[PDB]
Amino acid sequence: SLPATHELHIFGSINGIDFDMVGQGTGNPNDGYEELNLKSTMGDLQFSPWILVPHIFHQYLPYPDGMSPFQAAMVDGSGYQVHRTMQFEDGATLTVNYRYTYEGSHIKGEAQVEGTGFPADGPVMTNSLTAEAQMADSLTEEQVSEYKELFSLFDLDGDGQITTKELGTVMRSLDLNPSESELQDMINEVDAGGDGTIDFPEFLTMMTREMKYRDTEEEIRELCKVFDRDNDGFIVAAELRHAMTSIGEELTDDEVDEMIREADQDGDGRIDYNEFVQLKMQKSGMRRLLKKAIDTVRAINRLREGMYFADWCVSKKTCPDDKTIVSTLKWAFITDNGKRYRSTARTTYTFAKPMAANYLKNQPMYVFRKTELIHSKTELNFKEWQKAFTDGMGMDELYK
Ligand SMILES: [Ca+2]
Ligand SMILES: [Ca+2]
Ligand SMILES: [Ca+2]
Ligand SMILES: [Ca+2]
Repeated sequence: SLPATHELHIFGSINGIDFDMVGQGTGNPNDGYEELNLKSTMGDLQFSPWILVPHIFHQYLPYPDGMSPFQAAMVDGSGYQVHRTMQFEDGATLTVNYRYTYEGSHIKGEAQVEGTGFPADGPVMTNSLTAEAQMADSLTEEQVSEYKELFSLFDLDGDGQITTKELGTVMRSLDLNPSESELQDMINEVDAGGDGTIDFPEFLTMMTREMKYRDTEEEIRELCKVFDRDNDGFIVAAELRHAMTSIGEELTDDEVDEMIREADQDGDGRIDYNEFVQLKMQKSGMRRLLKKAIDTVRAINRLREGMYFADWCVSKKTCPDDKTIVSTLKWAFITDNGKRYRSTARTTYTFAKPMAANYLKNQPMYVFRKTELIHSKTELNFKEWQKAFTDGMGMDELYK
């Protein structure tokens, strides 16, 4: 029947550098959690150990309504083989092939890897991928102030706690329409304390966290569309005023002009997207005010992108015939320098035995996953979490 422990022999080459790793792990067939330890049998890793992620056992994955095809095919002994190709933003490719054997509740996996065309000075070969960038948790006194100011705007009474009702109030002034229950979900995500509210430290964590799919620049570039009410690509006095009024702030004509000249870095009279990104990225009364309006939008949004758990990677699985599942995902690692390094994957599962009827009817499935890696030169500790969801309207949209 179902698995409890596993091992992995993963080997092959990355840009013609051979590697070989073995180790033992465990996991839970009821919630899809796994953990694995691996060690090199063949020297120090000469490339980012992160390229082995996510490749380093869907037999641990349950479906909403019972076993997944992956478990069913373990339980009855009939098995599946796996082929995965992953294409990287910089032109590299990686192929992995997998074969499994079962002895009761223990899985032995064999994974053969081939990656090529990683640029010699890119993040893979120069060991620059990471869990969390350099910069992380480093704050100037100015950033600490801005964050305290931003907290104040949310903490309406001044009691040092956010709470659902205040987040509602602020979000309403911004012309948003969250339900009680959505407010509940937003707070819960960010409330490590468990007291059903958001204090400054939890808030500063939410503001500082590196999101898997956006770097800070990309996040700010996104917010531009919001300030630019008519989508001309410029942000004008009338638009600065609309923005300032929703954060309860006034502005004379002089105050507005100052705000423009402050962001205006080519003297034209207009604020474009590049200039708007620059003002936020920098390092006077009016500067500070604008940055706060920008960050208010960033905050709301970070609060929304936590609830529909979108720091997870989302896979789309379909069944083209009764012995095949095809899964696709978009993937991102964090670099040292604070960037995202991106790729797409396609994985094909070949089953020996025709999949049961329910699986061929309930397609696509969406599977959300989170991984973690800690590594040395010779040794990795890996963890994965997984949850499967059925199709619904606009699932196929969380996925994109
Ligand atoms: Ca309060
Ligand atoms: Ca709390
Ligand atoms: Ca405009
Ligand atoms: Ca300009």
